[PDB]
Amino acid sequence: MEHLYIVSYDIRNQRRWRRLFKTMHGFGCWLQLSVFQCRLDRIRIIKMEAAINEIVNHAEDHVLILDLGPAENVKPKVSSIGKTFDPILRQAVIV
Amino acid sequence: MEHLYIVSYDIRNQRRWRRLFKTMHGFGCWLQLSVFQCRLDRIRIIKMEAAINEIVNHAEDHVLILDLGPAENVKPKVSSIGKTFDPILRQAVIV
Amino acid sequence: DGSIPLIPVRMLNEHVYCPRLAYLMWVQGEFSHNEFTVDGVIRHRRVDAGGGVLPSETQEDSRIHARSVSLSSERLGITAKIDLVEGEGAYVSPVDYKRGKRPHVAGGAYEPERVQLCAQGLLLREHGFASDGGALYFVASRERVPVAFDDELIGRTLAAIDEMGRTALSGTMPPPLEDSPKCPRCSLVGICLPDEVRFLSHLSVEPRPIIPADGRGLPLYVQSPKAYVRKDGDCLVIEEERVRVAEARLGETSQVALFGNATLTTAALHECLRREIPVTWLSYGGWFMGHTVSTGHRNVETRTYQYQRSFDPETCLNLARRWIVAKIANCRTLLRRNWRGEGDEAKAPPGLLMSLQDDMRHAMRAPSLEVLLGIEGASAGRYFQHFSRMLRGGDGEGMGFDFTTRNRRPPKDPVNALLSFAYAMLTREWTVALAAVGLDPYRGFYHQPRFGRPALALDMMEPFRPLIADSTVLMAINNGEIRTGDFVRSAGGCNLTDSARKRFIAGFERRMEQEVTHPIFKYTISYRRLLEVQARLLTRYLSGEIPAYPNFVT
Amino acid sequence: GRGLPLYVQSPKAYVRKDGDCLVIEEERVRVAEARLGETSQVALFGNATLTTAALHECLRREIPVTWLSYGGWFMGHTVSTGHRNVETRTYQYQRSFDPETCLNLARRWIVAKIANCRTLLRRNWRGEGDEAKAPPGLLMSLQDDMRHAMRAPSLEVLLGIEGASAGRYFQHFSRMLRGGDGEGMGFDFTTRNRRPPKDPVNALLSFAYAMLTREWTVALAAVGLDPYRGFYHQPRFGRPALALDMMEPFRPLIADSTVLMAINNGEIRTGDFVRSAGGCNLTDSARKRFIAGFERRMEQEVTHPIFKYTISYRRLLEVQARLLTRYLSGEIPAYPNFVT
Amino acid sequence: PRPIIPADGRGLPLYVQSPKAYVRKDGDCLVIEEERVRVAEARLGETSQVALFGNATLTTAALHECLRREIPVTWLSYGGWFMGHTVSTGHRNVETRTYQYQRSFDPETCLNLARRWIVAKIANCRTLLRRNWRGEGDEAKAPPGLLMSLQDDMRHAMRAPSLEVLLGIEGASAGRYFQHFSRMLRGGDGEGMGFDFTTRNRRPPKDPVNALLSFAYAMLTREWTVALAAVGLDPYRGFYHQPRFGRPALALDMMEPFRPLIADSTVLMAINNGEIRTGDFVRSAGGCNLTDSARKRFIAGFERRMEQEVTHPIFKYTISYRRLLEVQARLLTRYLSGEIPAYPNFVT
Amino acid sequence: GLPLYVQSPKAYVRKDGDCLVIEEERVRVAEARLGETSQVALFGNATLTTAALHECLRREIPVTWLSYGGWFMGHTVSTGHRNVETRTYQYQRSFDPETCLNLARRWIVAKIANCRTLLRRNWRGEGDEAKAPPGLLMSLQDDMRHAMRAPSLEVLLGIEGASAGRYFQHFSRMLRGGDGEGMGFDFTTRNRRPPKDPVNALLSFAYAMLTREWTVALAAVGLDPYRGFYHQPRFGRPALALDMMEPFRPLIADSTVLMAINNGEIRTGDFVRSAGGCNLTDSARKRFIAGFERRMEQEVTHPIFKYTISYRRLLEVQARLLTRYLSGEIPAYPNFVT
DNA sequence: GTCGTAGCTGAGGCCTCAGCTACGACTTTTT
DNA sequence: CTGTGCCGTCCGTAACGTTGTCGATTTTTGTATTCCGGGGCCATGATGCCCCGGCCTCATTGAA
DNA sequence: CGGAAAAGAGCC
DNA sequence: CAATGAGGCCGGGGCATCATGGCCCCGGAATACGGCTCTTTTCCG
Repeated sequence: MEHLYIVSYDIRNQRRWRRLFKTMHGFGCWLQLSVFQCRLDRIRIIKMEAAINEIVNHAEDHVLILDLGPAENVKPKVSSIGKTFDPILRQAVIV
Repeated sequence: MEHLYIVSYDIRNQRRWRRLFKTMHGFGCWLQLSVFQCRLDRIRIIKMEAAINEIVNHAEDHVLILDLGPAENVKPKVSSIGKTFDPILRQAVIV
Repeated sequence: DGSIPLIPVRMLNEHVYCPRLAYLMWVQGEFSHNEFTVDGVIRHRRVDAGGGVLPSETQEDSRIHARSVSLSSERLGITAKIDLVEGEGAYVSPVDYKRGKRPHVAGGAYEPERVQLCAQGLLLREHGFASDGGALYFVASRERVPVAFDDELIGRTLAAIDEMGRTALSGTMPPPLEDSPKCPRCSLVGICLPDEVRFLSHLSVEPRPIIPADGRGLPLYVQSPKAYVRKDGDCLVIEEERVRVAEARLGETSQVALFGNATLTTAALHECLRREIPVTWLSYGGWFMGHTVSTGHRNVETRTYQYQRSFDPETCLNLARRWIVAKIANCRTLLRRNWRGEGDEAKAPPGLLMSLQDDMRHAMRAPSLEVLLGIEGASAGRYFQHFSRMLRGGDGEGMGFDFTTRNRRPPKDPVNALLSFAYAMLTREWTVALAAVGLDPYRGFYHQPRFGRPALALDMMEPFRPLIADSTVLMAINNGEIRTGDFVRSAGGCNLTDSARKRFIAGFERRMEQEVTHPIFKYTISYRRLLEVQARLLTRYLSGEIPAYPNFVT
Repeated sequence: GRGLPLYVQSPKAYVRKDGDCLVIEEERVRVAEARLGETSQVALFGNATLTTAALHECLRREIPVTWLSYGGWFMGHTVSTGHRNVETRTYQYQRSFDPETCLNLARRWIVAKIANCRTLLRRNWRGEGDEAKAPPGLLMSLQDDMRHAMRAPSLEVLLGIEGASAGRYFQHFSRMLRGGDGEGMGFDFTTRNRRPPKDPVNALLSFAYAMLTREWTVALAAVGLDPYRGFYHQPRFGRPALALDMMEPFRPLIADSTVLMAINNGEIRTGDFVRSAGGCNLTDSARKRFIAGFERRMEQEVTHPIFKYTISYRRLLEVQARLLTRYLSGEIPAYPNFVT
Repeated sequence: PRPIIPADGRGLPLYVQSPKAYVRKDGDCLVIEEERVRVAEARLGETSQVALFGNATLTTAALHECLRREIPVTWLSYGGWFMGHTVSTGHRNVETRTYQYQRSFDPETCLNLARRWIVAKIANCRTLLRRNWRGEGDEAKAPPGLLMSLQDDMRHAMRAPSLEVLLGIEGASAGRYFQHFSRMLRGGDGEGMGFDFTTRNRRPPKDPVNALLSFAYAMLTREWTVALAAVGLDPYRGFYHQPRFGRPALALDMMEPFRPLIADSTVLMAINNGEIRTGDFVRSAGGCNLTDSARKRFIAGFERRMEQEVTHPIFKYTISYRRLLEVQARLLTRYLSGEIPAYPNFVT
Repeated sequence: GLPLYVQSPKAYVRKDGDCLVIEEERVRVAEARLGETSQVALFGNATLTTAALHECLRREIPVTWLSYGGWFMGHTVSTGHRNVETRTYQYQRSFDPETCLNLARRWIVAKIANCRTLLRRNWRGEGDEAKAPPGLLMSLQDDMRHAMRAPSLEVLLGIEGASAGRYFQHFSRMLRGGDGEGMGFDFTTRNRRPPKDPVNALLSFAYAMLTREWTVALAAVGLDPYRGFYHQPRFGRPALALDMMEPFRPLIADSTVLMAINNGEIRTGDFVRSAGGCNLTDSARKRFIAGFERRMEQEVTHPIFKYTISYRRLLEVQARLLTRYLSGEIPAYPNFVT
């Protein structure tokens, strides 16, 4: 029982970008320019705005939080006009 | 009975941006950097990818289509970290 | 003679789907776009709008893959616009695209589509080609579903060829489909008014849930007397004093209004006309001064009905007798449920309710229009003396209503200014929406045509002054939208400031979408959809489909 | 008559109201004046400017001002909330119920068109070298048929002789070409007016004729009359029966020579054509060059509908229209139809 | 009883069979890189366990973080031969682990349970026979002569008088069953996959089908380590499986009940799913070996069935195979606390 | 073998031949001799290969892990059947009250005997002679006689419970050859929950430092460092360290705090009497931990046979003898009193 | 396969706006 | 005057070549217990609305 | 009445 | 001028909705074996 999410990072400090990226690449897969794709359930979501409320000042950095459905039927809700969008799912990295 | 939408325009041609912007500012309100907010029901949605399938080449321009719920209860599903997100609703421009 | 031309093939498929459907389509125009028909074009204009190879006049050995070719066989009685043809040498195959998946029906093709390929083949057979079968290409799945021209499919085709001519020439439109699930998909019910008519034509039906309003925007208000309107593409940027005050999305802008010296750029006007969007100029105070047309609302049968019925004083008299009585009944309904006193007066007096609707029976027994006229004005009058009392529990500071400063140009009471405006802008709503149904508001059965006020936009406004225009005045006074400080004086009479003028307009805008129930048809109905449902049946009663008129007495 | 419309050709022009006067300013400099005295429907070009005061003034005097592109390409009108033309609308509906109104005017249109056709036969008769003159027997037979048209007993009769009158004139339509047959320009006297044009010359006529219905319907609608409520043509089924009712005499004067002009100058050529199983269509290079011929014909000035003041063809369209609205409501009887 | 709580689990293990991984702590990212080229990655949140098949590389910084997130890394040999493991300064409860010292130093409950393990092994070696005997003619079901013979090592196991006779009960029960395992696979051994159940028990494999069991069980033992490193148990004190180096002696004891369900059923799918072609193998360098191409198929494969939901006999509450592992383990420490007198078994 | 220590957190550890030869940057620097080898101390970010590791995991040779200063990240254990035996031996002998008390009585004399060594030789409060009073010196000799037969772990407690507070009523007389200003031990508690003295700011921080190694040196072999004979475990007691740090309880933890102030390095201003006894500065804490190192690397000899080594290598040698006394070859556990 | 990785600087690629100069779309009837 | 086409002009994408290097718990340790408090939860309470019909007022057809 | 234990003290 | 029923309102019974109090549980904070013996400065006789 999960949710997929996306992020729309329009951050207004490179330091904040890194700690974003650091924690945000640590959070979501680099999806589009200002965008990662995110896969977060009950728990760690709270740890983004935990991480990303210091990762940002809330004055200038602007991001929409892109909080999506239960991550099992999300392909209807996507139109990635160029490069296709793709979640990363519950698999064990085998190599 | 409507839906709100957003757009994540990461377009890879200025001409396509304009005809995007032209039609996309003609489509959605300039919301964030690569982003407009969109408000589209059954009908005119079809006219975006109508407009935006020429507005873009599908190879290089990349946008996620951000197709949202029935536009009456969308405030739960928003966290616009800086500048707050706001739909434009069914009002008659009075001036 | 020229009484019946060649039938387009797109008009034959609809014939076997529904007759009331088809007569409306084929014989003339007024079409819109739905779930299936917006998809009807979007699939088409990318592939089927663009033409291809010409059909060779001398065919020996070559692929026939023509596209967008117009046939017209003068013997069969029909004309075609073929989607595509797949032919080798001289045996062609009618090829028509569709919208959905393979239907869960035997053969994967519904009957109207089966007739489509066959007659198209019959037309292809007409110009010297061998078709003997067609196909259905579901571009959604591209699942080519072939069909063979079985003889009875020709038989139905010719049978369908002949009945449509008999029906259209007759000019009497067939009854609605009997509670058909085609109605939800037909996209006619709001203009078909099937079980509207069915229940109204004594084929007494019980409403299922209807196929109900969508696909329209809200009008545009420009009350600013120094606004400068210009195009931002399909954006329409409202700049006033050279700064973008608001922007109007053309795709969802339904109506255009101009109050006082408000300016719009020419190319913007070039745009608005393109989308059959009305531009209703009004003076600075709501006098409906002018309007626009685009080589006219093309429907004539309703027009001829109305004139022929308007040339009939009985229809002028019968209809007018229902108008004011529907008006007066809502007056008592308005006075009573809004009745607001302190003690022993918190009810409407039977004495008051004696004579308001004693006019009804006199109006019911009005022998003609003129006696009908005096009964209304007296009833209107006796309504007005009792109108003042129901604002703010008694007139507020300066918010005092006068019955006898009513019905005259320069409103020299503030709320009599308020009543002056509410009627002033609202008659347009009849004038605008009644226009869309192809009717004529200046050819009045009841009222008389004169400049500035349409003789039927007046006639149909009779019942709806209390519900809409009269009530909004009370509430705007009552809730505090309008008070005396909202009023400024002038040479003419009582007038309002810009700020309150927004305030009454937007709340007036809000009165327009409020859901109520039709007394006859018992459904949640907004006011923007009260009037247009009302306009439609008039054509039908003018056509005589409905034996009588639903007065919408609430 | 009452007055004439004012054509504000310039897109740059800035049009104001000077009390009674309708002033035209180009760059704040006066261009001309209408004085709104001899005025009628006002024509404006793309992104031109009309001040509201002048706008309202025309709407105050119930002038039906139209809107035209910079090319003059039409958009639409602007009508007031006046009873100026509903009366015409209610007469036209009420008078269309009259056979005499139908039969008389139908006869009036048929006789005008027959005269104009043979008037052309004696104008552009192009038998150079041996046949400088048209056959008087052809001319007299046309003179015979118009008499029959003048004395048409019933509608099914007038149409048949009209269609018969058309065919025999078209039997010689191929004759007034560049001197002989226009090889590569096929013209059949029999496959005319069928929905796919089966000839290149049929195509030129069909395209020119179609651009008349749009010419007339807007000219018709300029006055408050219905282009779809006709006396002589069948009204229903998407056909504007009234403009077609009046355009009948002017297929010769407005359309037929247009094919001849564009063909005898070599503008229309067989490479400008395409054939498709009974479809003879032009190129858009030809189509938009063909329309350019139409405007060149529409700008020529003709003097005498009933009054001699050298009006263009398109500004004569209203002149006929307003005169018709005066036969309606009984101002000038018999509709003094303009025929050449 | 009432082991009310089943372990839910936020994450799942990570796998590295490639001998040239390069696994990166990028804050939360446990990225993997391959010859300076990433192949995949893992946020540290969704990761439950880590295993290194043979030489799989790593950074102590990741170890530092992996220990910082207390995630069990198992340095393994290439055939999944369990050779390294880590525990975070042991389990903090002694009272739990002291249950077993006294219980292990006690022999009776060992025999009381060592019985109940291959009795639980034979009881469901046999049920897999009815489930995985690929018989086609007069053969669609397993031979009752074989089935009753399993009912005999069943009772012979259940009446083990010592803890070495019980061993012989299993081996013949292995000898016999695996004699019959040759029909467990695609209508009986088809493409070169002849089940030489005699090369069963051999340190290196000769056989295709005898090169697969020895890793799944070599894996089987591996999860038991963490699966028993969970409830506070320590898988080195074998009741009857004497500690061998690399052999977690008691992790070896408790897989008898589910020896058939978890390896005897997965082998009989990959085969019966055409994953086991004798050409999918490194046919030598051990007499018989295999390739990562199919290895990557089975390791994820062995993971998926491990997330199949079945009930537990006591409450019928369906719990996935990883999640049922800890449930049966709680029955121990409580039976090791003596809380449950009997030991419920979930023989299938 | 000697437990090899990877010194600088920068080098490279590798297995060439049968030798875990460590290397700095492309240079061989030391040889391990796997045949007689022991735990390898992996400091902050110094690492070994997953072939030396995958060989050490094979041979039941431990691989331990340390931070930069030396702080312990978790270990890496071999899944052998050698280390558990000692743990089984540990756990088999743990519940044996005899060897428990047999173990138990052996430390308490080692702790008591070593105490009078710290006095009198690092008693320097002469006055007339700093030689610990002969009646005072014989009391422990009597107490060691008490220790020879303490017929219970509760009698052992009462003996040591007596034997503890008394020489904390004499600690100042070894401190500064007198009383340092502030650094005069209140003849009182040992900073149990709170510190209560400048001494009590050094005499639970240091013990907390000693409790470290007597746990790591015990997991360094197959011994669960958390199951003790003397101290009864109470769900979190490092009793095995506690029961067995006792001989070095004075020998390192008190010579360090003494020569932390015997040479005068630590004064009153270094610590702040904040919410307790005192609270040392980190620089003072750094010097104390550095001072801890001076005692920690102080040379020593003969754990069981003549060999001079550091205290670390001494601080590990006991447990192997312990396992060797856990049913190993040693039948009588050496006590190593100085 | 040498400490490995966190953190900072450049060079290029997206994204938008203010400020300029060209221009001067509109096409039969049907799907 | 409505674009749209540059024309730039900063700000929003990443990734990377330097030298930082980092960083380390914390003031023990007797225990076990019980009770008391907090918090959450749960249940019940009343209240407001919407609804519906009786009742009133009162057509208007019926009736003299 | 000083011893001297014994009490009780500090604590273990 | 007077009839048998329409229109509509008054006018409440019905009940869900919320929010606070009752209760229960849980958690921490503190006190008590519970409980031994060796040793060490104010007492009782």
